[PDB]
Amino acid sequence: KNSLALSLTADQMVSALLDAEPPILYSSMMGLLTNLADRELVHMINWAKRVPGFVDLTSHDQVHLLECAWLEILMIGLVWRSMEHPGKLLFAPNLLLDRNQGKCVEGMVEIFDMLLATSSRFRMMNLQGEEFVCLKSIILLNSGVYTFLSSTLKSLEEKDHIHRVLDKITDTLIHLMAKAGLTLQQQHQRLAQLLLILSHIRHMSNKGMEHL
Amino acid sequence: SLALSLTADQMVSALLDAEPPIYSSMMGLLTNLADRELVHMINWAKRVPGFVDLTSHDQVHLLECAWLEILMIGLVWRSMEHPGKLLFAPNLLLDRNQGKCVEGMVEIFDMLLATSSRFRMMNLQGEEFVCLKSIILLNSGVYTFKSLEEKDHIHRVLDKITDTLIHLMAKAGLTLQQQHQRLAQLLLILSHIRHMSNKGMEHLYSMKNVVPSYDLLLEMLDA
Ligand SMILES: COc1ccc(N(CC(F)(F)F)S(=O)(=O)[C@@H]2C[C@@H]3O[C@H]2C(c2ccc(OCc4ccccc4)cc2)=C3c2ccc(O)cc2)cc1
Ligand SMILES: COc1ccc(N(CC(F)(F)F)S(=O)(=O)[C@@H]2C[C@@H]3O[C@H]2C(c2ccc(OCc4ccccc4)cc2)=C3c2ccc(O)cc2)cc1
Repeated sequence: KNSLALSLTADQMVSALLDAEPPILYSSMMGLLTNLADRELVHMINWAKRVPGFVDLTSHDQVHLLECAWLEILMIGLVWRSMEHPGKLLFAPNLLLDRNQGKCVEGMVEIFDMLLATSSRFRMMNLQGEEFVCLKSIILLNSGVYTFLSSTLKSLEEKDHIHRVLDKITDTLIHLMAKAGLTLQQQHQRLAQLLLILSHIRHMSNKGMEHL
Repeated sequence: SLALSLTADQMVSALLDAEPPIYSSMMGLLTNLADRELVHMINWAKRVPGFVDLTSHDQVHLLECAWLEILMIGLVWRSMEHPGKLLFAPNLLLDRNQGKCVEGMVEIFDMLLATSSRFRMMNLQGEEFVCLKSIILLNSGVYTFKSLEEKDHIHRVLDKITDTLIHLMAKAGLTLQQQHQRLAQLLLILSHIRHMSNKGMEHLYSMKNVVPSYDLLLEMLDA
């Protein structure tokens, strides 16, 4: 590579991610969600092109990452919006839903409870917006990386590049924590807690697809 | 909890001590093996610091959520020194093409193999492996369960495993930047393990074939 992305400071990485953030959009229940998600996806495509390192990949690889990540990204967005609304999911400012409404749809209450659990966890952790954008990028680059067909040298160099950008996001995350005054022990602990939640996000996403 | 008061070196030794033993129609063979492994897993889980401190409901929930990921990461670890092959048992080493005998298995096999090479490329150590495996047990179920105090305890043990992981890396001579990076790479692979597990279940359902139930998990816990 000649990647401008690998040369960014932590502060530059955050600013670029903050700049790239989509707006909050306004809203059958499946109909409402589908309408919303559809409109969100257009923003997501455009947002992904602005995640440092993403455009350095081939189109096949960009699309693979997006195909693998799109629901988790929708989901983490939802969770972040819902944080200051305990017991409720803020799909849109004009569409705030409690658990019991998840019931109207087959299999959805389970996914809703999971979404709510993730929201409280973030809430208990006092997740910051700067952390959130970092996590969302991680999901984009990480979710798909392990399932490109891994022969062609090209395909091999794409994975290394992704692993490097991710190490940059890790560093970025650590820097925010350091700047926020957290000790080293606290820094490594919070980093672990954050990344471990991504595994629950993956699960929610898979369960969702299975229900579908 | 005596469990939360362990040093990093004590945590590793205790995890190393607790490690289950490694021997094997193909679905029959694998099911037979996995079933026998599960009994050992229950035993091993009781020895993961913090696990017994939980109620039976919570222990069973964690196991129900984790059992396949744990079987899978064990398989991956065994297979590391056998590139292109999965070592289900010392008498049952399988290549990609044999995954094909079962509908939908070759996909999961390719994923399993990918994970194995990644570990191989990262030079994953046994001390790291046991830490990751414990993380999977405590983490996979925690988000989907008194019940409030159970989660804090689990979060505390997990912070201990994080610390333990960092300590091994420090002792191995890695810089701070390198430490935080390797920790992240390891934990990010857990997300792929979760996915493999879910995909597996999905394919299993798509192909009856009985799976371990909550009930079955609770029977064994009680024995
Ligand atoms: C399409 O894939 C789907 C895969 C899973 C599902 N689920 C519902 C269930 F199936 F599990 F019940 S779920 O996992 O619970 C998922 C959680 C939540 O409910 C789902 C739903 C949703 C619905 C339709 C959709 O259509 C997207 C789309 C775009 C373009 C064309 C057509 C459709 C995308 C998401 C939510 C959501 C919407 C916007 C957000 O910002 C965040 C969350 C639905 C379709
Ligand atoms: C049972 O759930 C299943 C969920 C997934 C599947 N797959 C096959 C496919 F369907 F995807 F093709 S897979 O993802 O490729 C999975 C990878 C690997 O091949 C499968 C198999 C296995 C088979 C039967 C079983 O029964 C467990 C059991 C125990 C006691 C009572 C009832 C059941 C558990 C695991 C492997 C394995 C076995 C022992 C290890 O130490 C490590 C890995 C099969 C059943």
